[PDB]
Amino acid sequence: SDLPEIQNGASNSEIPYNGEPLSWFQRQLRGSHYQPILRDHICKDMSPL
Amino acid sequence: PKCPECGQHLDDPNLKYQQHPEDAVDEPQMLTSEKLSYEDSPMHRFTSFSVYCSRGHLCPVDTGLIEKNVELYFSGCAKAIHDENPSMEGGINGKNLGPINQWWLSGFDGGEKVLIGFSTA
Ligand SMILES: [Zn+2]
Repeated sequence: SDLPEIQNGASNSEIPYNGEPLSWFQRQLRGSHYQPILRDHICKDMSPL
Repeated sequence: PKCPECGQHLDDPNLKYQQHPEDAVDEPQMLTSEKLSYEDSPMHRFTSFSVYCSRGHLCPVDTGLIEKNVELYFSGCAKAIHDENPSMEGGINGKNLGPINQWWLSGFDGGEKVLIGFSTA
């Protein structure tokens, strides 16, 4: 639920989080500290159809 | 019209002058800040930095002006070594931070950790 909005065919590997962790679970996988880069929030470029 | 300190031209249309922040305390003062917690020299992060000549011209570093004996000074928000945040949040502001001795680099082996670092007395 925390991850910033992306659009079909997103290719930028490193991007800012733009927001804090929302769920417990999120807090746990991001670490009890700050980290700027969000890595691999990239999704497939699906056919226009 | 040329700067007698950095050489830059005055009709150069990229040329810019330095704008301090208020807080802006000089180097020794800021260093004695609690926002900061194997060298006999402190080691801090530093954000929103600017480099300039005595006359206040923004200046590159790679151009070897430090090596031609030219005093370059800097300013921004010093942060706590562990502090990952590049916003000016948990930082104290410095100004005319002592003439730059050396400038260095590191990160040429492992990951993309090419960190640029300034050295002061
Ligand atoms: Zn100058």
